[PDB]
Amino acid sequence: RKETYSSYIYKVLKQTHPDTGISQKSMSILNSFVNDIFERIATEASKLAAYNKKSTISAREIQTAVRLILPGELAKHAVSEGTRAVTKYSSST
Amino acid sequence: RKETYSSYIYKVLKQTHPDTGISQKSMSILNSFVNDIFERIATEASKLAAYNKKSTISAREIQTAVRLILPGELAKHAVSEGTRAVTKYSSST
Amino acid sequence: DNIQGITKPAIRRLARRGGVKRISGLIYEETRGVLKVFLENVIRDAVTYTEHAKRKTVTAMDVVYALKRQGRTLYGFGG
Amino acid sequence: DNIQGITKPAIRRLARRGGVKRISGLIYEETRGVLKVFLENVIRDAVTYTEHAKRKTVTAMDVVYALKRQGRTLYGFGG
Amino acid sequence: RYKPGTVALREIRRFQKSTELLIRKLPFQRLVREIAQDFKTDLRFQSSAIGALQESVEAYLVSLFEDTNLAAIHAKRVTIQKKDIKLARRLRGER
Amino acid sequence: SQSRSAKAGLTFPVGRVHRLLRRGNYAQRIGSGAPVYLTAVLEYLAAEILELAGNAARDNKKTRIIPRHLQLAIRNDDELNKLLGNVTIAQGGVLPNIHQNLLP
Amino acid sequence: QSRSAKAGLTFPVGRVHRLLRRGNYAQRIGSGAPVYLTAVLEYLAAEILELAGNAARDNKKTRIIPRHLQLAIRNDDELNKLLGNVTIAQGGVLPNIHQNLLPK
Amino acid sequence: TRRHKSARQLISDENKRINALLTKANKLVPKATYFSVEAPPSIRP
DNA sequence: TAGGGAGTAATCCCCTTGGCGGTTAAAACGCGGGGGACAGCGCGTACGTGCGTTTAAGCGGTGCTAGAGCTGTCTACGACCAATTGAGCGGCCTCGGCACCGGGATTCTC
DNA sequence: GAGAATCCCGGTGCCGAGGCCGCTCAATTGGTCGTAGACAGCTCTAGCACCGCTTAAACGCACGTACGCGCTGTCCCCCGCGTTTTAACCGCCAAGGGGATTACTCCCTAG
Repeated sequence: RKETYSSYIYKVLKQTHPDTGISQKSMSILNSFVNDIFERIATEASKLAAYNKKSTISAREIQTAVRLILPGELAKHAVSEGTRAVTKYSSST
Repeated sequence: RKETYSSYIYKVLKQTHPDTGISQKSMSILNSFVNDIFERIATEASKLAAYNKKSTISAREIQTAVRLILPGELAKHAVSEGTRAVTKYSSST
Repeated sequence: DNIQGITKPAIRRLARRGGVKRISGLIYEETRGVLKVFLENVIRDAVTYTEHAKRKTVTAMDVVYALKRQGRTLYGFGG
Repeated sequence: DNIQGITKPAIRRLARRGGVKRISGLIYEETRGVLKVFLENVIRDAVTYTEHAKRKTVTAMDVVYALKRQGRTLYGFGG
Repeated sequence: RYKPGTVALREIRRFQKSTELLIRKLPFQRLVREIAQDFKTDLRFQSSAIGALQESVEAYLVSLFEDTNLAAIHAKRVTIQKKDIKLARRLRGER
Repeated sequence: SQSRSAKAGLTFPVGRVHRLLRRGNYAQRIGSGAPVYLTAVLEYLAAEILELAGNAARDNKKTRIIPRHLQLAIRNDDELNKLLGNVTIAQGGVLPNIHQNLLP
Repeated sequence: QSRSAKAGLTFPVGRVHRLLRRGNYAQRIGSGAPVYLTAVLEYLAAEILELAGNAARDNKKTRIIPRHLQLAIRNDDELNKLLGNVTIAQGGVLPNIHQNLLPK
Repeated sequence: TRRHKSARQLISDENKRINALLTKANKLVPKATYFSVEAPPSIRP
């Protein structure tokens, strides 16, 4: 069960460019890019958790790490979309 | 409450150069140096053990780390010194 | 007079510590500019680091770990 | 004859992807030396990686970590 | 016929315009084996590892050619020289 | 019942990144908003890259996504190049740039 | 008797062992790693100490100053590109003069 | 000697005492407590 | 489910901020002037450009098998809890090496 | 040969460097045990060798011109120094802001 992100980026490509296909080398580009971003953001969040005598990683540390990693317009759009997703998930009532 | 490495480098300084004296800024810069070297070796061993399909940390991961991150002459000197120390420790069973 | 806190003998000394001999008479502004961008990068990272810590003064520990993030790590002021 | 086994018109092709019009006659052997020390610094790390892997075959993983660690990470072959 | 300098622009456009590899594969594989057997003898190699080495040295060399051409224009010239290469290597940081 | 990705309105998985965060030994305690925040950030980044790649692939008048289009989308954009100013690309090529005085 | 005295060193193997235990680098850590790490740290500390000493003797001072070990780490090449990306405290730059700046 | 007992936990122990009394009575009706006095939300937009 | 890290209020007191004002070395202005930037020029030589000869780059065919990869079994290593004692940190105190300081040797410079 | 301007040497004030002591909380010792790791065994992907063949490319070489490189005059723009202006440094007492630490209930997250 070798695990990869192929199906998910296949659909989010399919909701905006329906008549377009992906090559396998390109498929690997997006897979490696997603894994690299995940690794960078997660190790920065762990470093910031170890900053403050804190043994728990929560959403605030990842928000600070996103504001640290990304450039500014990407950062403000990422925290806007992530905050909307968190408020969608939390108000599941 | 504050943690440092004062007396051990003090007695190493006395047994090596018994007529020399250390400033506190010097005390601090080699504390920064030793913490940096500790952090580098330990994160290299952690990444190596995590991405080498293993769950523990042993002498092999750290000997790869001291062979790999720092230049070869003092690397093999430290490898010889640490293998001598670990054979001394394993001899006293 | 806001940016004019740093001055001609200061960057003359800094260029002399670069080992240069002859300077130009209007290398002033681009050095002032790169000065400004280096400080605003460093204290922007320091402000975010101290914002997450709920510490509304900027400490030395934050700026040395900001440099260690930036790859220009400092020794002696903690770490 | 393997150090100049890669050849000089190939070096011209790589240079004219790089956008340089005229090249000297004395730059071939120094680019060969730069290339040789670059692969030396890469497969030293790669052979330590495959030595610790209890393997004789150098795979794509060992080389891709070897250029990942030197700040030259490469996409696509890490799958 | 063409004046000297127009067909050079044509081929530099063609080389920047494409994406093919520019290094012969078998001399590179021989070079990799002969540069690896000193560290460890009787080694085995993966084909995509050779491809990774190929694309890494291609990217490194073309970036090196950018900043050595920048050294060439900086010295009010066109042809690169060896001191341009040494200046680019020094200003990059390595020795 | 139903997954947390549809609960938060996302297509990327949430339990998968929760698992990958769990035994990735970043910390021994992980909150509940951490995978949904990471999932939304990865959503936005993949969607932006796929938007620019599809625009470059259509710009080539060619119906698939080839890594030359990925290179064009990465280097044409300003802060995507800033985020990816370190990573070397597979089979991508080099953007066409000639310095001004070389033109006669 | 401490384990550092059992292995014949002056560095705190239990302290370095707990410092790598609560750092979440792994969930299970063997026993050869702390003695090996404390041996490597002892060798490197002894090395930088003896370069500091021999940089202190020629500069007519029996106290080590950060300037002296700045020249010690700028004069030895191995420590120079071991620590090329770091910068140190009020030690300045080692003196060098390039020849065309030298007149006559 | 007393604990500080700030204003946030006075509400907490008051409604926990009210809930304890109501659950005892279930196994009655309040008249005027601190939470029945509270104004309801408005019905106009 | 249930243990515990985190939220939260209080509270001690360290350190940072403001500001007298006095000093004085350091910055600002200005002005003579000379070594260097820089535009122009010209010998020539090294490398573009193009054509003939040569070489082993690429293919692809396939056999051999090395070892990468996977699985089951055994077991020996390391987390985990508990008792406990001295190593090692906070604080205090004498003193000597280097900071300072001034007279004069001495060695670059024009 | 004048003229500063560093280097040398003796004297002196001073403040952190090293040594010592109280004592805490962390290193060590010791036994349990689930389980990750060693390790033998086994399937078969894939890496190595290589026979021969078309030919693109590599190599070689001749011709010549844009260009590297030395020379040079000239405008001028920084260099060196004296004077004047200005604010940096320093002593330093003081108000209180705001972490450091402490106490403690509880929602939050591992299992």
